[PDB]
Amino acid sequence: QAITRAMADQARTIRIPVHMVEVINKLGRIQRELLQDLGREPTPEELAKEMDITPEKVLEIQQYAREPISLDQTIGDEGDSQLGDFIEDSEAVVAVDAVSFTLLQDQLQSVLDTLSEREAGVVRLRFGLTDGQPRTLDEIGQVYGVTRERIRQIESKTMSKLRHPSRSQVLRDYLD
Amino acid sequence: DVNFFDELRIGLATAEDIRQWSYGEVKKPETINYRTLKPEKDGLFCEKIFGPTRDWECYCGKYKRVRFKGIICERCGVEVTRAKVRRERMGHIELA
Amino acid sequence: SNNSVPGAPNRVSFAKLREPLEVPGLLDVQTDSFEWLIGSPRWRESAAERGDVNPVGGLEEVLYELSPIEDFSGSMSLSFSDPRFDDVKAPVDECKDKDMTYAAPLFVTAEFINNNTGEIKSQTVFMGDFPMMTEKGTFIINGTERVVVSQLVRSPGVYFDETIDKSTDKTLHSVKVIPSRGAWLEFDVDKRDTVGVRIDRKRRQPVTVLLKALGWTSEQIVERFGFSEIMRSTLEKDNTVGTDEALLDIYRKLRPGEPPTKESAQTLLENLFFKEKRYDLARVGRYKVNKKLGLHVGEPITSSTLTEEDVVATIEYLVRLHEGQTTMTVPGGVEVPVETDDIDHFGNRRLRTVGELIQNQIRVGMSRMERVVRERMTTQDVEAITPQTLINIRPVVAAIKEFFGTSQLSQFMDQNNPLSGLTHKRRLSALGPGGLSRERAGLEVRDVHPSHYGRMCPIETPEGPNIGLIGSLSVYARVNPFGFIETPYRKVVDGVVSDEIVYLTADEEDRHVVAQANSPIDADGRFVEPRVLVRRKAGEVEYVPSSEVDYMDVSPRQMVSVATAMIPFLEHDDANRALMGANMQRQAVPLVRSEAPLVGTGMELRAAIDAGDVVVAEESGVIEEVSADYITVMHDNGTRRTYRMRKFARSNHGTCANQCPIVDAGDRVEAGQVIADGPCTDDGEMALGKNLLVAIMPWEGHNYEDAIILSNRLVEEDVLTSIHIEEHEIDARDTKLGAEEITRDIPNISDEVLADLDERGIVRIGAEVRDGDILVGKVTPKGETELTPEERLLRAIFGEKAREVRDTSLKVPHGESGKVIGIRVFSREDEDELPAGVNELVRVYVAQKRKISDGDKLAGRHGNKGVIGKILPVEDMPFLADGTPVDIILNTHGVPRRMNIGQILETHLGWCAHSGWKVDAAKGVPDWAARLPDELLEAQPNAIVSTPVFDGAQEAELQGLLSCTLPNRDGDVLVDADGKAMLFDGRSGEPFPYPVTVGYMYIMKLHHLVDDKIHARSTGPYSMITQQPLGGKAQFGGQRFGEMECWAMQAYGAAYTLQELLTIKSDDTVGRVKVYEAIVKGENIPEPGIPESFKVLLKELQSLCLNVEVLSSDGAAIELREGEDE
Amino acid sequence: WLSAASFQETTRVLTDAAINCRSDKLNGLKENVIIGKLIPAGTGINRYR
Amino acid sequence: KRLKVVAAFQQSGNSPMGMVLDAVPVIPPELRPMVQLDGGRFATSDLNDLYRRVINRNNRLKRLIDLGAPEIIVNNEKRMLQESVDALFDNGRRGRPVTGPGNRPLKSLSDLLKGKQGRFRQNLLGKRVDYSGRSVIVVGPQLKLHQCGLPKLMALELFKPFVMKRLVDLNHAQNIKSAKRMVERQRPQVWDVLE
DNA sequence: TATAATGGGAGCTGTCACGGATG
DNA sequence: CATCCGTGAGTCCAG
Ligand SMILES: CO[C@H]1/C=C/O[C@@]2(C)Oc3c(C)c(O)c4c(O)c(c(/C=N/N5CCN(C)CC5)c(O)c4c3C2=O)NC(=O)/C(C)=C\C=C\[C@H](C)[C@H](O)[C@@H](C)[C@@H](O)[C@@H](C)[C@H](OC(C)=O)[C@@H]1C
Ligand SMILES: [Zn+2]
Repeated sequence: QAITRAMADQARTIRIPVHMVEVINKLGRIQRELLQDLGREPTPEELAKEMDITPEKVLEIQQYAREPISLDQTIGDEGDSQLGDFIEDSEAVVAVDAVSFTLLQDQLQSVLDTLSEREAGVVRLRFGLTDGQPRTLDEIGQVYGVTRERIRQIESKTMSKLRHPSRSQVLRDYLD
Repeated sequence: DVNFFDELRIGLATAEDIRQWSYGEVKKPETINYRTLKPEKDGLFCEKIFGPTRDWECYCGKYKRVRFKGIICERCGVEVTRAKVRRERMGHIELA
Repeated sequence: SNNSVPGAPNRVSFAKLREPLEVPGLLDVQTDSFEWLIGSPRWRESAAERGDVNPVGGLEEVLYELSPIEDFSGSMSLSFSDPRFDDVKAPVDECKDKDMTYAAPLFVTAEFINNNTGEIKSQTVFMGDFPMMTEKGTFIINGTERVVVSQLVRSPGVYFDETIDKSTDKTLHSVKVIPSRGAWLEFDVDKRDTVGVRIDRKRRQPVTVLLKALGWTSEQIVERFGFSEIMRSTLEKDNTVGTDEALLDIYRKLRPGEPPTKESAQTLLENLFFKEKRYDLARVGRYKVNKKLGLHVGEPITSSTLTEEDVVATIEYLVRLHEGQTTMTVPGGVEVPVETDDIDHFGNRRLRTVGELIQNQIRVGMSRMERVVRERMTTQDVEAITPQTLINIRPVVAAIKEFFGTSQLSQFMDQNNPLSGLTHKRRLSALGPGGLSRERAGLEVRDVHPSHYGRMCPIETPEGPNIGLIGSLSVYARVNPFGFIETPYRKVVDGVVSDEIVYLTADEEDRHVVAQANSPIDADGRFVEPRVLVRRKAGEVEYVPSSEVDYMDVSPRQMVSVATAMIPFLEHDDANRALMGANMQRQAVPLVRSEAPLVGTGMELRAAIDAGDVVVAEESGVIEEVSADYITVMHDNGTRRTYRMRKFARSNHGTCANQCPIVDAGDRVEAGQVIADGPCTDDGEMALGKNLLVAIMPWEGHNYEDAIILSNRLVEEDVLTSIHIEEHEIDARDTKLGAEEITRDIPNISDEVLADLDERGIVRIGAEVRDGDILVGKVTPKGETELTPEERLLRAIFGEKAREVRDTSLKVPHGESGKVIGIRVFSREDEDELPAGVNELVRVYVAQKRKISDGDKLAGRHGNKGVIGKILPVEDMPFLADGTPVDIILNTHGVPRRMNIGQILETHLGWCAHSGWKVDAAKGVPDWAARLPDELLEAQPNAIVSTPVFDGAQEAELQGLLSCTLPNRDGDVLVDADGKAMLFDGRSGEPFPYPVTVGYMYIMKLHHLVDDKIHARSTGPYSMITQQPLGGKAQFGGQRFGEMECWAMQAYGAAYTLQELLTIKSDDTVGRVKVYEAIVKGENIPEPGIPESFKVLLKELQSLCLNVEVLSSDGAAIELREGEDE
Repeated sequence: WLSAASFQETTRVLTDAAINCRSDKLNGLKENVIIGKLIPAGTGINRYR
Repeated sequence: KRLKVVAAFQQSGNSPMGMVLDAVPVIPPELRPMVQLDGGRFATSDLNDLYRRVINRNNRLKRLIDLGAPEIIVNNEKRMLQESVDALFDNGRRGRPVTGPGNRPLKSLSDLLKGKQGRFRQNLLGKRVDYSGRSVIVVGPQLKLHQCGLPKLMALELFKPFVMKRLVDLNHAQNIKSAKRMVERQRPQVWDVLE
């Protein structure tokens, strides 16, 4: 009891709960039972009906049973070629795409200018340029020294003013 | 981050040096979860110990914005900095 | 004619009449073996005709070694018999298509015997799906054609070595007993005249210690080994005496740490060397030891184990060979030659084919399930035990699956051209499990041994670090049922050559005396001269009277392999260039249409047919209907067979396997005839290249250092043009954010880019594709992360809401291009069985019609390689008198250094073959053309000829044939008797000052084309750990600037260049990004930072309990973009 | 100990260097290339730099 | 010989106690990465199974001590723990190596530094570089000594961010993002730009 | 998780040249 | 001067 429990709990490099192991073992059991019965490895549709009657899960189970492989392991022909040397760091930052973002900042800096100080005010407020957060509009008008929510009034006084650098298409390029 | 430093010294590491390095003791052999595919707590990839998987994204998800910087969420104790830290943050194991 | 057997085009042969025996089934090395494994009908008959008494199949053997399986009680007994297959689960073509393994299910009959209850339950058990071999001698594992290479191993047995002492300078004799599997045992002789033994590499002890341990009296030691003073000196210096004291002594030295009982030392000495469980000489292991000692030589092979008689007879062999004795009779055994054994002799060097390699892996899987069987017996109750409960076949199916998937002997099939595959099947490797490592191999293993004659080629071997370790099997050789390499020899009774032929193994040939194949023979069969050329043991040669001639070689071309024999005038090229020339024919590429060479050696016919990449008729008949799609043949008996043509199929190596029908409708065709041929084949012949008009001269430096110059005719007429197909794949999986879906709708893409797709999202058949374009439009749901506050703003202005689907489409890789010649869609929806998690899987097959270009590698058969330097306009070409431009200009300088003047002789014979000739019969038949067979005294224009290796044309005849060259259509001779011709420089107009050697030569287009070899990268993907650029053209990687490459920088003193390459160009995480910016902004390059890979190091030292600190000038530990905390 | 470790017997070098507390003055070719500094030779010397 | 060791611990206030460990450092996860491949299967470093090996036996030691097991069982675990930490720092050093699947010996910590493929001679003394390429060479008698024929296709990728620059200069492309798309699509303009 | 059950199992085979610790 | 264990044994490419 202690072995089989400690076996199911420790052997997996990625830990699966006890019942999940009970399942896969039942699956391998019913497989070997249907193995000698059909002279062929049984279809997923066949295996499913006998034990859990659900085909989608059996597929899912058979992937759980799949044991991972080592990065440090190599290819047989030459002892220099290890697997990890082929794994592309998907995390790492693309040079051009990050630089292009930087050039997008220089275009919005040429937008904070044509816009007024009131106009370039609510812009960096609800969008959160210097902040990093999008504050609720009923808090933005009250945190700012102009009232009668005239800051929402200035909003529409900008939406069309932004159409001109949009009609200059200098912002149109950076969306595609 | 100036490039010019004069000397590179090597020594025999104290057991106390080991604990001064580490941001926490690994107590579980578990790597990740089998469903969530997330670093399980107090494990080999625990985000409380080594850091966040995604930039400024806290483990429990209570903090998911760049606005919180250097904030230690109370529900899972994960500092919010880049996943760039998981290449520099150490751990340790306390042998009995 | 040469091979007037199948119905082949006439290729006339300069020759001495070769009628010993036709080239054996070249694929029989693979075929015959697998037939023994499964025990096919054709094998049992083949065992009968060979007169093999009581044949046992490869699978039959494993079951008998196994059967029966009993527990310690003897209560239970499980046993297997009668293995049988069903029909194959799916046809070969379907397996290649659906990526499933070509196999037929194996069944066995198993019964559970019980001695207590006396009852027996017997039933049939399923053993799994068994990988079957094709007709072409290949396996198909998961839809990729594979090949099992034969392994050259060290045969089991007892070997004797003579080593010379450094100090005493006396001859010391050592023995080593090698089991198929088990413990070690080596008797050696000191300089102290005292015999010693090392068991499994334990310390040395006196050998008498072992004799008194066996039970032999101290008096019998004096009797048997008394004739020497070195054994009397051994029994005298003997430490202790007594049967008990010896066993204890041996035990104490074998396994220290364990309590020595008189009953525990007697036992393991029995088990380590005399039990089938721990120790085992194979059938060869028994047979080889016996021959060496000459006992039970007549008695059939029943013993699989070592005996005491073997031990004693071995030591007797050691002592006699030490004191100078030359021969010895073992008491109860026939007389045996006594000497030291060469481990590299092909009588001691063994060849294990496909059958044994699979059998061994089968044996591994059986002993595993046997462990489970013996566990499942003690568990369950006796009454409810069936074989179905005891048997777990899961380890068996995993042992055979793993082998074909992992082992260094299940190889991707070399599928450049039909020859490339053929040579892959006949390879002999020393590498692989059970064999030796590449470092472990010294220089003796690799060089050419005398016993290689007729068995393994001495020319065909890799140039690289693998040299000598891999070879090709010879043409006429075959493998005997014991894993050794036989070879055919003609039998000479008494100076008279008989057509009776016997195959001899290596050591069997050593006891005999063989005559070279070209020794002159009477029309009856008697020798001409008394003293003839004779081959003898130890590669030694001497003249010997014809009374003593035992056998003679079958053919002059007996020593060579299949690829080697296809090199005209081989005997004129030094081994080095000849070597490459054999390794390079394998590298040729199939061209749009192929021509048979003007010059051949006769090996071009049988090679193409045996390759199995042409279409051969099974039964005679008449072509009832022919299409480009298929040929239908009407047999004489009334039945109809139809052969489907392979059309534009992608090989393993991207070359184009395309079969075209040869026969026209209504043609009468006989059985075994080539009715349709494939890639690199012209009328059922190996056509690896094209016949080109050569010109041997330096031309304006463009051909300097082995470069080549081409005529544009070869590009305008597709003479050197090939088709290359690629296979692009992509699938739609289930993700955590939903599931990937293949659609025509891709985010932020015009209808101009999507124009070449259909409504599905797939490219349309016949459309053309360039790199970067879209093949299969697939989108995936992207993680709902807070989008950029700077892009949120950008989406409010233009009012365009963001989609949650990111582009994950299959675009064409850099460098690829061509036409889309077919789509293969698999849907989980349409019940197509996919792996768990996949929905739609698409394959797109793009073909490129590549013309030849600069940088492409051309090569002749004589190791004369070289890349295309310049393709001149057709008019620039140095041309002959009649205005015909030459095709290829080879540099003169690169001929007399390489010793391959065979390329020249081919050119001479190449012109003769193209122009034709006619010997002068007036005033009789000339004295030079006196050995010339009648058929060659007159030749047509564009005639094909044979020049068999170590035979064929002689330099006398060739000089003469240059004189006979027929004039062109304008009634003018073009070349002289020197083989040269006057040329006009196509550029200046003036004729060249000196006659230039001109003629035809067979050039091959190797698979080293620039389109594949060219590569470059600005920025791209980076390594995960080291953060350095990835590696390989396939990964869009950068070049490596190695340790050697840095030394060159340092020597120069270019510190900044060097620094840049190792910093901002490589793994400076922040640096590379900022260098990109400074370049596109036209600014200055920034000062490099800290290599992220150096940062990695300090974390790797730290993790090893090495307190490493970086200190500033003051003495304080500084931070490396990181901090410390507890 | 950096130049030595990148040469041969890397494990032997480090065990010794750790014990002897050997401080490395990064003033050499081998030493400098590893850390990414300008090599103390050619254009890298302060005379020209 | 003995002094050469003992005098070294004398001089620097570098205690010999360090040769015995009470706590073992754990290397950062991204340096012992665990990655999911396109085949669904996961790929992990060898270190993760060696670290896993230590903690499993180290924690089993904790349970055994706490239960008050006999010394025979407790001592066994300690030996196991010893070999575990050993095989982590240097595998194969003492006794037979720790095998994973395929009887393959696992890479240890020190195995990351040793010899050719090690972190020193493979990743520091020689690196891979950006802005670089490779191709077949061919004689060019037409060239002067200081010249070379660099393939048009090659140069465009080498000088890619150099050309994007001049594309947005001469107004062929409105921005840097489009300029990339003109080079990738290999529009006829760029060949005039590259020269 | 109550019939009784009590000490493992594959080795791995063809190097080579050298210094340092031991003889 | 001779044994036993540990450490060396060309580079780049593809794969
Ligand atoms: C699974 O087997 C692998 C090795 C195991 O390991 C190992 C130790 O045992 C090997 C055996 C038993 C071999 O018989 C062999 C071999 O015959 C060979 C090369 C040549 N190796 N070079 C290759 C790279 N290169 C720049 C340097 C050296 C090998 O390395 C090996 C080889 C080994 O290396 N070649 C030749 O003899 C001749 C002269 C030309 C080659 C023909 C083509 C090209 C190949 O056959 C292609 C079609 C593939 O089939 C192989 C590539 C296999 O790859 C796969 C996955 O299928 C590979 C043999
Ligand atoms: Zn949280």
